[PDB]
Amino acid sequence: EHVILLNAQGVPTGTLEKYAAHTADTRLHLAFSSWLFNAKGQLLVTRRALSKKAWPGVWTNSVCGHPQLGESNEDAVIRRCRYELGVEITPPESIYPDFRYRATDPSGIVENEVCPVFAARTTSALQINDDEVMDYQWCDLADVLHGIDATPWAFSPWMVMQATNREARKRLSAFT
Amino acid sequence: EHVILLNAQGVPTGTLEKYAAHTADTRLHLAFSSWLFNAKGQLLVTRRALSKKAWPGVWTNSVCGHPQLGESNEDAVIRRCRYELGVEITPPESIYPDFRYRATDPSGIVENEVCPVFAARTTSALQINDDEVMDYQWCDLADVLHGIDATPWAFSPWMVMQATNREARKRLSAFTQLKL
Ligand SMILES: [Mg+2]
Ligand SMILES: [Mg+2]
Ligand SMILES: [Mn+2]
Ligand SMILES: [Mn+2]
Repeated sequence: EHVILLNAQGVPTGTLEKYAAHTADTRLHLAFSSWLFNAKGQLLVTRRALSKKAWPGVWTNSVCGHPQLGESNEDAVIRRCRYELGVEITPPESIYPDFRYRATDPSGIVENEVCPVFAARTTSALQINDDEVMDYQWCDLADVLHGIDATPWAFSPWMVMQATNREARKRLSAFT
Repeated sequence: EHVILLNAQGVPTGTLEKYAAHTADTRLHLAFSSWLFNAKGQLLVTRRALSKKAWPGVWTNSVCGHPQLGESNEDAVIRRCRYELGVEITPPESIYPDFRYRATDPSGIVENEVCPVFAARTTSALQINDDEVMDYQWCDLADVLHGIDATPWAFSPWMVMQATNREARKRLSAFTQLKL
Protein backbone atom coordinates (compact mmCIF):
# COMPACT_ATOMS: atom_id res chain seq x y z
CA GLU A 1 0.00 0.00 0.00
CA HIS A 2 1.08 3.57 -0.67
CA VAL A 3 0.02 7.14 -0.02
CA ILE A 4 -0.29 9.71 -2.79
CA LEU A 5 1.90 12.80 -2.43
CA LEU A 6 0.14 16.10 -3.33
CA ASN A 7 1.71 19.44 -4.29
CA ALA A 8 0.48 22.78 -2.89
CA GLN A 9 -2.44 22.59 -5.31
CA GLY A 10 -3.96 19.18 -4.80
CA VAL A 11 -2.11 17.58 -7.71
CA PRO A 12 -0.67 14.05 -7.24
CA THR A 13 3.10 14.05 -7.87
CA GLY A 14 4.19 10.58 -6.73
CA THR A 15 3.77 7.99 -3.97
CA LEU A 16 5.48 6.67 -0.85
CA GLU A 17 5.07 3.31 0.96
CA LYS A 18 2.34 3.81 3.53
CA TYR A 19 4.24 3.00 6.71
CA ALA A 20 7.34 4.88 5.67
CA ALA A 21 5.23 7.95 4.84
CA HIS A 22 4.13 8.79 8.34
CA THR A 23 6.98 10.22 10.39
CA ALA A 24 7.77 13.28 12.50
CA ASP A 25 7.95 15.09 9.17
CA THR A 26 4.97 13.71 7.20
CA ARG A 27 4.53 15.22 3.76
CA LEU A 28 1.16 16.28 2.33
CA HIS A 29 -0.84 13.37 0.91
CA LEU A 30 -4.34 12.13 0.12
CA ALA A 31 -6.66 10.54 2.63
CA PHE A 32 -10.31 10.07 3.47
CA SER A 33 -12.39 10.03 6.62
CA SER A 34 -15.78 8.35 7.06
CA TRP A 35 -18.64 8.29 9.56
CA LEU A 36 -20.77 5.08 9.64
CA PHE A 37 -24.31 4.80 10.96
CA ASN A 38 -26.45 1.69 11.37
CA ALA A 39 -30.07 1.20 10.24
CA LYS A 40 -31.09 2.56 13.64
CA GLY A 41 -29.16 5.84 13.14
CA GLN A 42 -26.45 5.01 15.70
CA LEU A 43 -22.92 6.26 15.04
CA LEU A 44 -20.01 3.82 15.12
CA VAL A 45 -17.04 5.28 16.99
CA THR A 46 -13.83 3.25 16.98
CA ARG A 47 -10.64 3.09 19.06
CA ARG A 48 -7.51 2.74 16.98
CA ALA A 49 -5.36 -0.33 17.71
CA LEU A 50 -2.21 0.15 19.78
CA SER A 51 -0.18 -0.99 16.76
CA LYS A 52 -1.24 1.96 14.54
CA LYS A 53 1.73 4.15 13.68
CA ALA A 54 -0.25 7.34 14.16
CA TRP A 55 -2.62 8.01 17.08
CA PRO A 56 -2.57 4.45 18.44
CA GLY A 57 -5.22 3.87 21.05
CA VAL A 58 -7.26 6.99 20.23
CA TRP A 59 -11.05 7.21 19.96
CA THR A 60 -12.08 8.49 16.53
CA ASN A 61 -14.77 8.38 13.86
CA SER A 62 -15.60 5.13 12.11
CA VAL A 63 -12.97 4.53 9.41
CA CYS A 64 -10.08 6.51 7.91
CA GLY A 65 -7.70 5.60 5.12
CA HIS A 66 -5.54 6.41 2.12
CA PRO A 67 -6.89 6.08 -1.45
CA GLN A 68 -4.45 4.38 -3.82
CA LEU A 69 -3.49 5.66 -7.31
CA GLY A 70 -6.49 5.46 -9.61
CA GLU A 71 -8.95 4.59 -6.82
CA SER A 72 -12.04 6.71 -6.20
CA ASN A 73 -12.50 8.15 -2.68
CA GLU A 74 -15.71 6.14 -2.44
CA ASP A 75 -14.04 2.88 -3.44
CA ALA A 76 -11.37 3.52 -0.82
CA VAL A 77 -14.04 3.99 1.85
CA ILE A 78 -15.65 0.72 0.80
CA ARG A 79 -12.26 -1.00 0.81
CA ARG A 80 -11.27 0.06 4.31
CA CYS A 81 -14.77 -0.59 5.73
CA ARG A 82 -14.25 -4.17 4.54
CA TYR A 83 -10.65 -4.37 5.64
CA GLU A 84 -10.86 -2.80 9.12
CA LEU A 85 -14.47 -3.56 10.07
CA GLY A 86 -15.56 -6.44 7.76
CA VAL A 87 -18.63 -4.37 6.95
CA GLU A 88 -20.72 -3.69 3.84
CA ILE A 89 -22.05 -0.16 3.37
CA THR A 90 -24.37 2.04 1.26
CA PRO A 91 -22.73 4.30 -1.35
CA PRO A 92 -20.65 6.88 0.55
CA GLU A 93 -22.06 10.39 0.57
CA SER A 94 -19.94 13.58 0.80
CA ILE A 95 -20.24 15.60 4.00
CA TYR A 96 -17.01 17.75 4.07
CA PRO A 97 -15.21 17.67 0.71
CA ASP A 98 -12.55 20.35 1.36
CA PHE A 99 -11.30 19.22 4.73
CA ARG A 100 -7.53 19.34 5.08
CA TYR A 101 -5.42 19.33 8.23
CA ARG A 102 -2.03 18.76 9.80
CA ALA A 103 -1.59 17.48 13.36
CA THR A 104 1.04 15.83 15.57
CA ASP A 105 0.31 12.80 17.80
CA PRO A 106 1.69 12.28 21.34
CA SER A 107 4.81 10.47 20.12
CA GLY A 108 5.59 13.09 17.45
CA ILE A 109 4.12 11.25 14.43
CA VAL A 110 2.42 13.69 12.02
CA GLU A 111 -0.58 13.42 9.73
CA ASN A 112 -0.69 15.95 6.90
CA GLU A 113 -3.60 15.35 4.63
CA VAL A 114 -6.13 16.52 2.13
CA CYS A 115 -8.98 14.47 3.58
CA PRO A 116 -12.49 14.62 2.13
CA VAL A 117 -15.11 13.31 4.57
CA PHE A 118 -17.97 10.91 3.89
CA ALA A 119 -20.91 9.24 5.61
CA ALA A 120 -22.64 5.93 4.89
CA ARG A 121 -24.98 3.31 6.43
CA THR A 122 -23.81 -0.19 7.31
CA THR A 123 -25.74 -2.98 5.61
CA SER A 124 -24.09 -5.93 7.40
CA ALA A 125 -22.77 -6.83 10.84
CA LEU A 126 -19.25 -5.82 11.82
CA GLN A 127 -16.40 -8.31 11.78
CA ILE A 128 -13.52 -6.64 13.54
CA ASN A 129 -9.92 -6.57 12.37
CA ASP A 130 -7.98 -6.29 15.63
CA ASP A 131 -4.81 -5.09 13.87
CA GLU A 132 -6.78 -1.93 13.06
CA VAL A 133 -9.43 -1.54 15.80
CA MET A 134 -9.02 -2.37 19.53
CA ASP A 135 -12.47 -1.23 20.78
CA TYR A 136 -15.62 0.39 19.39
CA GLN A 137 -18.97 1.76 20.49
CA TRP A 138 -22.34 2.26 18.82
CA CYS A 139 -23.69 5.52 20.21
CA ASP A 140 -26.15 8.34 19.67
CA LEU A 141 -24.63 11.06 17.50
CA ALA A 142 -25.91 13.76 19.87
CA ASP A 143 -24.02 12.22 22.76
CA VAL A 144 -20.78 11.94 20.74
CA LEU A 145 -21.02 15.59 19.73
CA HIS A 146 -21.62 16.56 23.38
CA GLY A 147 -18.44 14.66 24.28
CA ILE A 148 -16.43 16.28 21.49
CA ASP A 149 -17.67 19.70 22.58
CA ALA A 150 -16.83 19.21 26.28
CA THR A 151 -13.60 17.16 26.13
CA PRO A 152 -12.20 17.34 22.60
CA TRP A 153 -8.80 16.10 23.86
CA ALA A 154 -10.36 12.65 24.43
CA PHE A 155 -10.84 12.23 20.69
CA SER A 156 -8.66 12.33 17.61
CA PRO A 157 -7.93 15.89 16.42
CA TRP A 158 -9.38 15.22 12.98
CA MET A 159 -12.61 13.86 14.42
CA VAL A 160 -12.98 17.07 16.41
CA MET A 161 -12.17 19.36 13.50
CA GLN A 162 -14.68 17.57 11.31
CA ALA A 163 -17.44 17.49 13.91
CA THR A 164 -17.00 21.17 14.67
CA ASN A 165 -17.44 22.26 11.03
CA ARG A 166 -20.96 23.72 11.06
CA GLU A 167 -21.99 22.22 7.73
CA ALA A 168 -20.48 18.78 8.27
CA ARG A 169 -22.27 18.66 11.60
CA LYS A 170 -25.60 19.47 9.95
CA ARG A 171 -25.03 16.83 7.33
CA LEU A 172 -24.01 14.16 9.88
CA SER A 173 -27.10 14.97 11.90
CA ALA A 174 -29.20 13.86 8.90
CA PHE A 175 -28.05 10.23 9.19
CA THR A 176 -29.86 9.84 12.53
CA GLU B 1 8.15 -2.92 43.61
CA HIS B 2 5.08 -4.77 44.82
CA VAL B 3 1.40 -4.65 45.78
CA ILE B 4 -0.16 -5.26 49.23
CA LEU B 5 -2.54 -8.23 49.03
CA LEU B 6 -5.88 -8.03 50.84
CA ASN B 7 -8.23 -10.85 51.80
CA ALA B 8 -11.99 -11.03 51.29
CA GLN B 9 -12.28 -8.36 53.95
CA GLY B 10 -10.03 -5.29 53.64
CA VAL B 11 -7.21 -6.85 55.65
CA PRO B 12 -3.64 -7.19 54.38
CA THR B 13 -2.06 -10.66 54.17
CA GLY B 14 1.24 -10.08 52.35
CA THR B 15 2.86 -8.74 49.22
CA LEU B 16 3.33 -9.75 45.57
CA GLU B 17 5.71 -8.35 42.92
CA LYS B 18 3.75 -5.71 40.95
CA TYR B 19 4.17 -6.78 37.29
CA ALA B 20 3.34 -10.37 38.22
CA ALA B 21 0.37 -9.29 40.38
CA HIS B 22 -1.65 -7.89 37.48
CA THR B 23 -2.90 -10.64 35.23
CA ALA B 24 -6.15 -12.18 34.08
CA ASP B 25 -6.44 -13.42 37.66
CA THR B 26 -5.47 -10.42 39.77
CA ARG B 27 -5.97 -10.83 43.51
CA LEU B 28 -7.48 -8.06 45.60
CA HIS B 29 -4.90 -5.49 46.67
CA LEU B 30 -4.29 -1.95 47.83
CA ALA B 31 -4.10 1.03 45.50
CA PHE B 32 -4.92 4.75 45.51
CA SER B 33 -6.34 7.19 42.97
CA SER B 34 -5.76 10.97 43.04
CA TRP B 35 -7.30 14.03 41.41
CA LEU B 36 -4.92 17.00 41.14
CA PHE B 37 -5.89 20.68 40.64
CA ASN B 38 -3.67 23.65 39.98
CA ALA B 39 -3.97 27.00 41.78
CA LYS B 40 -6.50 28.21 39.24
CA GLY B 41 -8.79 25.26 40.06
CA GLN B 42 -8.24 23.41 36.78
CA LEU B 43 -8.16 19.61 36.91
CA LEU B 44 -5.17 17.69 35.52
CA VAL B 45 -6.34 14.83 33.27
CA THR B 46 -3.71 12.41 32.01
CA ARG B 47 -3.35 9.77 29.29
CA ARG B 48 -1.71 6.48 30.37
CA ALA B 49 1.43 5.60 28.41
CA LEU B 50 1.18 2.90 25.74
CA SER B 51 3.65 0.85 27.81
CA LYS B 52 1.34 0.55 30.88
CA LYS B 53 0.33 -3.08 31.46
CA ALA B 54 -3.27 -2.14 32.17
CA TRP B 55 -5.37 0.39 30.24
CA PRO B 56 -2.48 1.62 28.12
CA GLY B 57 -3.34 4.74 26.10
CA VAL B 58 -6.46 5.57 28.16
CA TRP B 59 -7.57 8.97 29.45
CA THR B 60 -8.01 9.10 33.20
CA ASN B 61 -7.78 11.25 36.32
CA SER B 62 -4.41 12.59 37.50
CA VAL B 63 -2.38 9.84 39.18
CA CYS B 64 -3.07 6.30 40.39
CA GLY B 65 -0.73 3.80 42.02
CA HIS B 66 0.12 1.20 44.61
CA PRO B 67 1.31 1.92 48.16
CA GLN B 68 4.36 -0.10 49.19
CA LEU B 69 5.06 -1.88 52.47
CA GLY B 70 5.53 0.64 55.29
CA GLU B 71 4.02 3.50 53.27
CA SER B 72 0.91 5.50 54.18
CA ASN B 73 -1.54 6.02 51.31
CA GLU B 74 -0.82 9.76 51.43
CA ASP B 75 2.94 9.14 51.05
CA ALA B 76 2.20 6.87 48.08
CA VAL B 77 0.18 9.72 46.48
CA ILE B 78 3.11 12.13 46.99
CA ARG B 79 5.67 9.66 45.61
CA ARG B 80 3.66 8.79 42.48
CA CYS B 81 2.95 12.45 41.81
CA ARG B 82 6.68 13.00 41.83
CA TYR B 83 7.44 9.93 39.76
CA GLU B 84 4.74 10.20 37.12
CA LEU B 85 4.31 13.98 36.88
CA GLY B 86 7.37 15.45 38.62
CA VAL B 87 4.99 17.55 40.72
CA GLU B 88 4.83 18.78 44.31
CA ILE B 89 1.41 18.81 46.01
CA THR B 90 -0.47 20.06 49.06
CA PRO B 91 -1.59 17.42 51.60
CA PRO B 92 -3.90 14.99 49.85
CA GLU B 93 -7.49 15.05 51.14
CA SER B 94 -9.49 11.83 51.41
CA ILE B 95 -12.59 12.25 49.23
CA TYR B 96 -13.82 8.61 48.69
CA PRO B 97 -12.20 6.30 51.22
CA ASP B 98 -14.36 3.22 50.68
CA PHE B 99 -14.00 3.03 46.91
CA ARG B 100 -13.36 -0.51 45.74
CA TYR B 101 -13.56 -1.92 42.23
CA ARG B 102 -12.75 -4.73 39.88
CA ALA B 103 -12.46 -4.30 36.10
CA THR B 104 -11.03 -6.04 33.05
CA ASP B 105 -9.07 -3.94 30.53
CA PRO B 106 -9.22 -4.29 26.70
CA SER B 107 -6.42 -6.92 26.73
CA GLY B 108 -7.96 -8.96 29.55
CA ILE B 109 -5.69 -7.60 32.30
CA VAL B 110 -7.65 -7.24 35.53
CA GLU B 111 -7.41 -4.64 38.29
CA ASN B 112 -8.93 -5.71 41.60
CA GLU B 113 -8.44 -3.03 44.19
CA VAL B 114 -9.38 -1.36 47.40
CA CYS B 115 -8.65 2.15 46.16
CA PRO B 116 -9.17 5.15 48.44
CA VAL B 117 -9.46 8.37 46.45
CA PHE B 118 -7.72 11.68 47.14
CA ALA B 119 -7.59 15.23 45.83
CA ALA B 120 -4.74 17.71 46.15
CA ARG B 121 -3.36 20.97 44.70
CA THR B 122 -0.16 21.11 42.69
CA THR B 123 2.49 23.51 43.94
CA SER B 124 5.19 23.17 41.29
CA ALA B 125 5.35 22.94 37.49
CA LEU B 126 5.02 19.55 35.81
CA GLN B 127 7.90 17.39 34.65
CA ILE B 128 5.94 14.65 32.88
CA ASN B 129 7.46 11.19 32.90
CA ASP B 130 6.92 9.72 29.45
CA ASP B 131 7.44 6.19 30.74
CA GLU B 132 4.12 6.66 32.54
CA VAL B 133 2.12 9.44 30.90
CA MET B 134 1.84 10.04 27.13
CA ASP B 135 -0.41 13.14 27.14
CA TYR B 136 -2.18 15.48 29.57
CA GLN B 137 -4.53 18.46 29.67
CA TRP B 138 -5.53 21.07 32.23
CA CYS B 139 -9.32 21.28 32.15
CA ASP B 140 -12.37 22.78 33.76
CA LEU B 141 -13.92 20.07 35.98
CA ALA B 142 -17.40 20.96 34.69
CA ASP B 143 -16.31 20.08 31.16
CA VAL B 144 -14.70 16.80 32.18
CA LEU B 145 -17.88 15.80 34.00
CA HIS B 146 -19.95 16.68 30.92
CA GLY B 147 -17.73 14.47 28.77
CA ILE B 148 -17.86 11.59 31.21
CA ASP B 149 -21.62 11.82 31.13
CA ALA B 150 -21.90 11.98 27.36
CA THR B 151 -19.25 9.40 26.43
CA PRO B 152 -18.15 7.46 29.50
CA TRP B 153 -16.63 4.67 27.33
CA ALA B 154 -13.89 7.04 26.23
CA PHE B 155 -12.37 7.20 29.72
CA SER B 156 -11.02 4.79 32.32
CA PRO B 157 -13.84 3.06 34.14
CA TRP B 158 -12.35 3.93 37.52
CA MET B 159 -12.31 7.68 36.67
CA VAL B 160 -15.97 7.46 35.74
CA MET B 161 -16.95 5.48 38.86
CA GLN B 162 -15.18 7.97 41.15
CA ALA B 163 -16.52 11.02 39.37
CA THR B 164 -20.09 9.92 39.60
CA ASN B 165 -20.01 9.25 43.35
CA ARG B 166 -21.98 12.21 44.76
CA GLU B 167 -19.76 12.81 47.75
CA ALA B 168 -16.52 12.54 45.89
CA ARG B 169 -17.87 14.88 43.19
CA LYS B 170 -18.65 17.57 45.75
CA ARG B 171 -15.06 17.46 46.94
CA LEU B 172 -13.78 17.69 43.36
CA SER B 173 -15.99 20.76 42.92
CA ALA B 174 -14.50 22.30 46.04
CA PHE B 175 -11.02 22.09 44.51
CA THR B 176 -12.05 24.20 41.50
CA GLN B 177 -11.88 27.37 43.58
CA LEU B 178 -8.99 29.66 42.62
CA LYS B 179 -6.35 29.71 45.40
CA LEU B 180 -3.32 32.00 45.39
MG1 LIG C 1 -7.70 3.32 8.86
MG1 LIG D 1 0.16 5.15 38.03
MN1 LIG E 1 -1.82 9.69 6.29
MN1 LIG F 1 -3.30 -2.83 40.86
